[PDB]
Amino acid sequence: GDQICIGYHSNNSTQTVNTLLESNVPVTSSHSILEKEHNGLLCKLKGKAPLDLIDCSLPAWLMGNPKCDELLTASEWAYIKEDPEPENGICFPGDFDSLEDLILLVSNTDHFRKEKIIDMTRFSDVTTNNVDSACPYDTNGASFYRNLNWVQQNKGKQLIFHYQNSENNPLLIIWGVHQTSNAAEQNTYYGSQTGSTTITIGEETNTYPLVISESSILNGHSDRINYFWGVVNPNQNFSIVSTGNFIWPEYGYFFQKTTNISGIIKSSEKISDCDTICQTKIGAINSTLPFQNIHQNAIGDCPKYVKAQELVLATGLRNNPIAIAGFIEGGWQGLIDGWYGYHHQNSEGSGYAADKEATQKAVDAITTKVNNIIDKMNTQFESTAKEFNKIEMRIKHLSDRVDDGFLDVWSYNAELLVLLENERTLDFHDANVNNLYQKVKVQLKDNAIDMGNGCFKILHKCNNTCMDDIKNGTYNYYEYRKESHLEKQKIDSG
Amino acid sequence: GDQICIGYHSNNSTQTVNTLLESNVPVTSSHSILEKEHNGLLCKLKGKAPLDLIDCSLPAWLMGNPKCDELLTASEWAYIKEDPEPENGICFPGDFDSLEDLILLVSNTDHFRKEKIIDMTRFSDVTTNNVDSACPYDTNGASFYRNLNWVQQNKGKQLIFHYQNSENNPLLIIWGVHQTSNAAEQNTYYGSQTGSTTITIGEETNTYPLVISESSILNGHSDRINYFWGVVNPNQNFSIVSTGNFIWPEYGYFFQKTTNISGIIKSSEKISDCDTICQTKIGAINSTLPFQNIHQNAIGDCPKYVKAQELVLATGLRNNPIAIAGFIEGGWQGLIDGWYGYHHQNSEGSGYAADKEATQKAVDAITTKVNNIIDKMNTQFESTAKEFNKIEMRIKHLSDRVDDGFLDVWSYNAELLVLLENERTLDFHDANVNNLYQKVKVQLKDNAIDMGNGCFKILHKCNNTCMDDIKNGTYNYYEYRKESHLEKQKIDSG
Amino acid sequence: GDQICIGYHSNNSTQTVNTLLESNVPVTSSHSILEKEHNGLLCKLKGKAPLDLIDCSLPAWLMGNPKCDELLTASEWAYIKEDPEPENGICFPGDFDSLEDLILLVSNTDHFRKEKIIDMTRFSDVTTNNVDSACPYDTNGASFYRNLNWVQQNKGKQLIFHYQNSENNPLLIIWGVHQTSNAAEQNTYYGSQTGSTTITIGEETNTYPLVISESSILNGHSDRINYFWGVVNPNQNFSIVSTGNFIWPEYGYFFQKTTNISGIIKSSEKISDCDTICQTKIGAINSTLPFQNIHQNAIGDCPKYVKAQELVLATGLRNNPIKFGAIAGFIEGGWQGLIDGWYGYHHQNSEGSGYAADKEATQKAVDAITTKVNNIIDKMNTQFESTAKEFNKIEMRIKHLSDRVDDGFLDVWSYNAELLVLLENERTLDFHDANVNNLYQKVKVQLKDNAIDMGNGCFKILHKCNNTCMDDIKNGTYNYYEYRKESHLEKQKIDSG
Ligand SMILES: *[C@@H]1O[C@H](CO[C@H]2O[C@@H](C)[C@@H](O)[C@@H](O)[C@@H]2O)[C@@H](O[C@@H]2O[C@H](CO)[C@@H](O[C@@H]3O[C@H](CO[C@H]4O[C@H](CO)[C@@H](O)[C@H](O)[C@@H]4O)[C@@H](O)[C@H](O[C@H]4O[C@H](CO)[C@@H](O)[C@H](O)[C@@H]4O)[C@@H]3O)[C@H](O)[C@H]2NC(C)=O)[C@H](O[C@@H]2O[C@@H](C)[C@@H](O)[C@@H](O)[C@@H]2O)[C@H]1NC(C)=O
Ligand SMILES: *[C@@H]1O[C@H](CO[C@H]2O[C@@H](C)[C@@H](O)[C@@H](O)[C@@H]2O)[C@@H](O[C@@H]2O[C@H](CO)[C@@H](O[C@@H]3O[C@H](CO[C@H]4O[C@H](CO)[C@@H](O)[C@H](O)[C@@H]4O)[C@@H](O)[C@H](O[C@H]4O[C@H](CO)[C@@H](O)[C@H](O)[C@@H]4O)[C@@H]3O)[C@H](O)[C@H]2NC(C)=O)[C@H](O[C@@H]2O[C@@H](C)[C@@H](O)[C@@H](O)[C@@H]2O)[C@H]1NC(C)=O
Ligand SMILES: *[C@@H]1O[C@H](CO)[C@@H](O[C@@H]2O[C@H](CO)[C@@H](O[C@@H]3O[C@H](CO)[C@@H](O)[C@H](O[C@H]4O[C@H](CO)[C@@H](O)[C@H](O)[C@@H]4O)[C@@H]3O)[C@H](O)[C@H]2NC(C)=O)[C@H](O)[C@H]1NC(C)=O
Ligand SMILES: *[C@@H]1O[C@H](CO[C@H]2O[C@@H](C)[C@@H](O)[C@@H](O)[C@@H]2O)[C@@H](O[C@@H]2O[C@H](CO)[C@@H](O)[C@H](O)[C@H]2NC(C)=O)[C@H](O[C@@H]2O[C@@H](C)[C@@H](O)[C@@H](O)[C@@H]2O)[C@H]1NC(C)=O
Ligand SMILES: *[C@@H]1O[C@H](CO)[C@@H](O[C@@H]2O[C@H](CO)[C@@H](O)[C@H](O)[C@H]2NC(C)=O)[C@H](O)[C@H]1NC(C)=O
Ligand SMILES: *[C@@H]1O[C@H](CO)[C@@H](O[C@@H]2O[C@H](CO)[C@@H](O)[C@H](O)[C@H]2NC(C)=O)[C@H](O)[C@H]1NC(C)=O
Ligand SMILES: *[C@@H]1O[C@H](CO)[C@@H](O[C@@H]2O[C@H](CO)[C@@H](O)[C@H](O)[C@H]2NC(C)=O)[C@H](O)[C@H]1NC(C)=O
Ligand SMILES: *[C@@H]1O[C@H](CO)[C@@H](O)[C@H](O)[C@H]1NC(C)=O
Ligand SMILES: *[C@@H]1O[C@H](CO)[C@@H](O)[C@H](O)[C@H]1NC(C)=O
Ligand SMILES: *[C@@H]1O[C@H](CO)[C@@H](O)[C@H](O)[C@H]1NC(C)=O
Ligand SMILES: *[C@@H]1O[C@H](CO)[C@@H](O)[C@H](O)[C@H]1NC(C)=O
Ligand SMILES: *[C@@H]1O[C@H](CO)[C@@H](O)[C@H](O)[C@H]1NC(C)=O
Ligand SMILES: *[C@H]1O[C@H](CO)[C@@H](O)[C@H](O)[C@H]1NC(C)=O
Ligand SMILES: *[C@H]1O[C@H](CO)[C@@H](O)[C@H](O)[C@H]1NC(C)=O
Ligand SMILES: *[C@H]1O[C@H](CO)[C@@H](O)[C@H](O)[C@H]1NC(C)=O
Repeated sequence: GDQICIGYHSNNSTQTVNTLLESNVPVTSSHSILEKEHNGLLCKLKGKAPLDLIDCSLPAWLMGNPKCDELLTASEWAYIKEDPEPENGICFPGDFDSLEDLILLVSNTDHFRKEKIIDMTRFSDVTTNNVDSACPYDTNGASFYRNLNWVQQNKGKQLIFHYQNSENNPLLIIWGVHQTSNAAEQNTYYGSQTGSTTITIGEETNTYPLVISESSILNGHSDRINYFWGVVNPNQNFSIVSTGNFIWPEYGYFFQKTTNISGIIKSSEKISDCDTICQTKIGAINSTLPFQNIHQNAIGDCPKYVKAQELVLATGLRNNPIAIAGFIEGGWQGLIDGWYGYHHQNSEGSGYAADKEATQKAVDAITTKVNNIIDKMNTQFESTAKEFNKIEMRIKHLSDRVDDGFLDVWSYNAELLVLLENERTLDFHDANVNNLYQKVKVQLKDNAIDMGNGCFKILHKCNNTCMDDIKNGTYNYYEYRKESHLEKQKIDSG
Repeated sequence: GDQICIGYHSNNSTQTVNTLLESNVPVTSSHSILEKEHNGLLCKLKGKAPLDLIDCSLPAWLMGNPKCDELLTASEWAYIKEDPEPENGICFPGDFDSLEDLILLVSNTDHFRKEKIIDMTRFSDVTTNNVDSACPYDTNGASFYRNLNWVQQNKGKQLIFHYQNSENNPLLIIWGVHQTSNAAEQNTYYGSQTGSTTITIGEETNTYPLVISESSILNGHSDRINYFWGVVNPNQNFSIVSTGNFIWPEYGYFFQKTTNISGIIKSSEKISDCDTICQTKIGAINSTLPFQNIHQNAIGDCPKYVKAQELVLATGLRNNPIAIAGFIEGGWQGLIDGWYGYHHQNSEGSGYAADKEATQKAVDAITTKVNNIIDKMNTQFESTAKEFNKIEMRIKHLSDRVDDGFLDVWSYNAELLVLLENERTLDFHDANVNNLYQKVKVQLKDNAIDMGNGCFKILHKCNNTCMDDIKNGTYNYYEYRKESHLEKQKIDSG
Repeated sequence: GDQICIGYHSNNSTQTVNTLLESNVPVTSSHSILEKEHNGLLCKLKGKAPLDLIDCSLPAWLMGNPKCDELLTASEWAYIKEDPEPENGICFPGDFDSLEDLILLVSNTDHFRKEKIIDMTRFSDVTTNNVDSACPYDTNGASFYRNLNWVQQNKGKQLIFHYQNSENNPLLIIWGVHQTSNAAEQNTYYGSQTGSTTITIGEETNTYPLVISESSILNGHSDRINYFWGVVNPNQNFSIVSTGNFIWPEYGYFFQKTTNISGIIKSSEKISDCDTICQTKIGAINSTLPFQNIHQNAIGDCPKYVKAQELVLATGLRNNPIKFGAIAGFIEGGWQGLIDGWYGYHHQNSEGSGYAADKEATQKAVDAITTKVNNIIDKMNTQFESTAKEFNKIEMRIKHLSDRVDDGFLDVWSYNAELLVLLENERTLDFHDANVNNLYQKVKVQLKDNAIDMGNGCFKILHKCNNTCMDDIKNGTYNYYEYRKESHLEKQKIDSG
């Protein structure tokens, strides 16, 4: 008896997937949508180099700690890379005001250029470019921040200065305010019990009255110099009126703001010669997969952070391999050139044949599904600027629970997406196999006995042309009716 | 030979949809769930008018800048509409404290009424209602904020005032503190080198010591008047003790808070004669669709912001139109009065007929699906109050990434929702058509030949009563068995 | 004529569910994924007891208001339970600085121990342990915070103190700064118009200059004592230099930080003898269900807050039962008579009739639905939930940011949970239909033309089919050829009759 069977592809794969309904289902192929790779690399971001602060803190670098390299040429950077514990920080003790807000402005810049803003020689009856042993060039020297000019010996005299930004870029300036320890120290340094400074930027007034007060000794100092900064926009002016206790913004930085705030990547590692679309402090996430379980904080074009161990989409078929029987009893290791197909038996021989059209149709559909799940993750620029000052822990906690909130959303949704889609993909394969089965069944009608195992017992001699017609949907029922009827009669007696 | 076919509706639609499996699939009908219309209108919000500040800033209007229209009668508003750069702002230079917090309180109010709080005539040996050329009615005048009474010539004398809020609404009061330029100016205005004010609201004490300091000249002023505000709750008291340098809250506003914070809409446009459930600064989003791609910031009962270009749900069938064949080969342009139905062929004639019951059932199901996807988007009141002071850029950044976070959540989920639901809607239609096919098939049994094209070749004369019985599920197989068997015999040999 | 039918379970259930396509569909069984119970209970959190402040505020308890119970032994707590309006708060009027940040540190602690930090007798020519009628032990008395030592009569003299934390846990210290009303009061208390204090913790300097200023009368006081706090880490030092107007941190608390910030639960209720994985101020949420509509704010291992009134997953079948007498199959509805499974058979032959469940198909579907329900629940594996969402009174804009963050997540979870249920219910019902149809097809392909498909889910068998024959069909071992002849002959009678 000639036979034609419907069946599907099996293989040697050990891969499994989970669905909403079933766990650890063996499948012929699958595809991960979760980026998990740790490489520990620090790279350029979208072809743009980071600023390597070496062993200096950002304030130390900005203010020009003598132990920190000077910015000689116009530069740019995608993010800032800083050591977790810089050797060279603020050398003369004092607070650096609003560092977090400053980071927002300079984390990603397109032009960045140091320029002399003030001719310090224009002031009379004072000393300039003063130095201190707390800020040495190297072992035992005495120097100071390059950009910040410590003026002394005011003797209560008022210095007046005005500046106009006639360039096309905003100007970043940083200055210092000297808090002396006692009246004696105040006299030694300035020769008067006065020393207040008002610095005005645009319409904004900043006034620093003389403060004399003892503090604990840090780096050989019971006194402090507190640091502040401001931005002078194109065509804006700034002015200074000082009677003492002031560290002048002799040098400043012209810079061009960017739209995408990155932040500071804190790492001991050095910058490698590599490029990534997404960067973290423990490595690059150089991947367009929609999810990652590598790190909560990152910068650039990044997958969503989730806590999943894996997210594997089924793509292939249930891997349940079995005259040969058909799809009802399992898959065919022997069907090697497609997903769904046929096996035939007649006088001329036997063999497997793939349904190329049905296979390709399903391939396009599953590929479209996976690509949709991946490509629809079109994200906002990811930032790592998530710091607040030390008296703002409540805000940092809000920042933390915001990220916890999104973490729980993406984790749950990604996890359920995978389980649901895997269930459907497997049903989709079954529906496709059943369709080939039905297409054969309705062609043969009562010219065949449905064996119930995915195969048909044909009630007439069916040569290779006949087999091809069934597989091609061009089988003529009437052409074989008579022969089929005669064979059926014999069956109806035996 | 009599025939009955199962088929479905095609039409002239050019609409396409995307599914998880396929792209740009032609369908007979579809429905957008994404609001995209730009109208540029500023409207009432749920029948409630906004406050139009004209060309004044909110502080200028509240304090009663002479160039700003006075609130003459009690009012209310759903939101505040302010020019992006108001012509009339703070006339006497100084800072307005905590504007952002104030906006939370007065952006959406149910009552707002000005009332005189202090009889300024009760104070002796001072001058009141002082004016200044920086706050003119117009060119060359000298006037002042209507609500704020500038007291001078204290000569260090202590003024004492107490007030009890015996109304049921909170009372908003705004005051000013004069920072003079130098001792001489302090003398000219107050006749004493003293001038401190303590203002107490409920259990809260605010002390404003005398500050004398030069600032840069703004509008002819090197001195400053800085503005502060407070809220005196129902049955709370406030009191003032002042020796000078004080601008008194002669007038204040009783106001009724609402639960739903809206905010300030910044636009040059005027308030039009329209009404919307959701408003943005570039136009109304007067729509109950679950998503919108119009603007990140909005107020009211609003769809979620997404970055999608379109979100179109399939509602109708694949629009793939094809003696006539049935559903296997495509849809019927000839089936005009339903989604699924039949075509029959007999001696009495031929024609199309819709399955009304199957069509209505599917219509109800799809209507339910679309309405669920829309109506389940039942949202919290949307606010545009997302401002922080200029020294809080880190918090504004937190606010920005929060919205970036939700934008990415809603965009990805809406996009995938549409793709998944479109796939299922198309399969739903296939399943319904297949059901009608099976229902005909199992009635006819071997009284007909399944032609494999969605049509049946009936082996007996099947009149309109017979055709109706098949479509109605009341066909009697046994009634036509004998006649059918005879035709089959001719077939099993012929 | 012998018959075999394929059908499914019905019962007396009145439960309904909603799907994307249909509303209020009666089903034989279902399962809620929404925790809705209000119990008003305050419990231990994961076996860890809360700190009950009784009728005291957290600052009053920390500083040792005499009317508040003293911490006598080392302790621990999962969260802090405070009355909404404590009777005993700050007795000497003044502001308590940065309470919100402090809460982040002490809301959940593993060791917490009061210890004397400063020997106050080391200071000469001053008075210590000063008291005030605003902080009494009882009626008409005068006392003071136990932990805070009010030093007076400095007479401008500088006191100096240095301390090193030589223990293994951080040290919380709390101090006070006296703002006097006027020069006369300043003189009465300190005998000098000076009184500034500098307190240094590690490298962090805090200076509190003398402020003399009148305020309104609160609890009989026009003056103020303002409170501040700091944390001295293991091996860190702190120091104090004061010339007056200072209330000293004589006692402090050693404590061990935890990773999971809980917060303050505000309630009038007392602590019950119960245990919960998630707690709110209106009751325990002792449930691993993925969603809850009980309260926006909670602590612990908690379901996500949603605004849904209900989220009921279908588990069982459409409960649409069919109206001796011929019985139809699945096409016309379910079987009240099928009691031992979800899907199964009904047969009729010469030996009798009866219902029988398909055990294998029932078990397979039960495992599948159980897996589905458990996935929807167990994948909700959440970050520790916190209720610390407070900011100072001059920070309403940040509180508003916090509020809209929560509104934002509320809208996400509500919409997604609601649609998850509608989608999954639609699919669960289709899943049952597909399983029933599979049994139908398996019988059909076995019988072939040895039977007439009646179209109601039943087959009229064209030969005598006894109990062995019926068992074979149900077991998939029916032999078509064994009955072909008899079936064909019976078909002949039909093709003429
Ligand atoms: C940024 O700062 C600059 C520099 O000015 C400051 O310089 C500091 C060093 C400090 O001393 C500070 O006090 C200075 O203001 C601002 O530009 C200045 O603006 C002022 C007006 O505010 C101009 O003053 C004018 O000076 C004219 C005389 O000198 C000019 O012309 C001379 C030839 O005769 C020439 O030799 C000289 O070098 C100058 O070029 C004088 O004629 C003017 O008198 C008229 O003033 C008004 C006219 O309407 C009227 O009231 C009066 O009766 C007279 O008719 C006037 O006093 C300065 O010239 C000008 N300095 C420079 C170098 O340009 C700048 O102000 C902004 O730009 C200017 C050009 C104006 O448009 C301003 O309105 C504008 O705000 C500051 N920029 C900002 C953003 O604040
Ligand atoms: C808001 O302020 C009002 C107004 O009073 C303030 O007025 C300012 C101008 C300023 O000077 C401020 O210091 C004032 O307190 C508060 O109401 C006042 O409350 C005080 C007590 O806090 C009452 O004082 C009493 O006065 C009684 C005499 O007045 C009554 O009789 C007269 C009839 O002609 C007339 O003078 C007046 O209209 C009253 O009808 C006097 O008998 C009392 O003596 C005994 O009282 C207590 C024992 O209870 C004891 O301390 C005292 O030694 C005596 O034994 C007492 O001195 C004021 O009468 C009262 N003023 C008015 C007009 O009501 C208000 O306080 C709040 O309301 C009152 C009614 C009380 O319940 C308070 O407990 C409560 O806090 C302030 N509101 C708030 C929330 O603070
Ligand atoms: C799925 O897995 C099975 C293996 O588990 C695999 O079938 C195996 O294929 C290999 C060859 O790829 C066969 O290996 C042979 O084993 C015989 C003994 O049984 C050896 O004698 C053979 O050795 C000769 O040939 C080798 C090269 O073919 C030479 O390297 C060697 O020197 C000898 O000349 C040979 O190794 C193995 O027998 C089969 N096993 C079975 C049961 O078929 C199957 O191919 C996998 N499926 C796919 C698609 O990969
Ligand atoms: C932290 O405090 C310790 C303890 O010493 C201190 O004790 C109190 C009671 C008071 O008398 C202080 O004046 C006294 O310093 C310091 O340890 C001391 O170090 C200094 C030298 O810097 C020395 O004078 C003491 O003898 C040391 N005492 C001992 C035996 O610990 C800390 O000093 C720092 O830490 C030490 C480990 C040591 O390496 C020292 O060099 C270092 O500076 C104090 N820390 C600071 C910076 O204040
Ligand atoms: C700043 O970051 C954004 C990330 O949103 C970048 O915008 C994306 O750019 C590419 C093409 O320019 C697209 O794939 C995305 O659709 C864009 N997203 C959006 C929201 O427009 C942007 O290019 C970045 N800017 C720079 C200079 O890197
Ligand atoms: C404040 O805004 C909220 C939006 O959340 C409005 O509440 C909705 O209003 C109607 C009935 O008032 C309901 O259909 C929605 O379900 C409500 N949502 C909630 C959470 O209650 C509310 O109407 C607004 N308040 C006013 C008076 O305008
Ligand atoms: C702090 O809270 C977290 C909440 O995530 C707890 O971490 C969970 O621990 C339990 C078992 O203790 C696991 O079932 C979860 O998988 C953990 N969640 C995650 C995402 O880590 C943690 O145990 C808590 N710590 C303490 C001391 O109770
Ligand atoms: C990141 O991806 C790009 C594009 O695939 C590739 O050229 C580059 O080598 C990748 N970098 C790393 C770290 O592999
Ligand atoms: C807003 O919608 C309502 C109800 O659909 C409608 O009546 C009204 O015309 C709309 N307003 C605008 C701005 O068109
Ligand atoms: C139509 O169908 C119903 C049920 O299938 C049947 O009861 C009714 O008699 C039919 N209508 C006619 C006119 O026969
Ligand atoms: C349901 O229906 C009737 C109502 O009383 C009852 O007699 C019958 O036993 C019930 N069925 C079951 C399963 O209990
Ligand atoms: C909380 O759940 C646990 C575990 O199921 C149980 O032992 C305990 O009784 C529950 N507590 C409450 C509040 O009922
Ligand atoms: C195979 O069968 C067909 C159908 O009858 C016949 O026409 C044809 O000759 C046969 N082909 C060959 C090559 O034997
Ligand atoms: C059509 O044919 C059927 C079957 O013979 C018969 O019962 C019925 O009367 C006929 N209908 C009409 C309209 O005559
Ligand atoms: C029932 O019928 C079968 C079918 O031939 C027969 O073999 C068997 O003996 C009968 N069963 C019994 C035990 O009566």
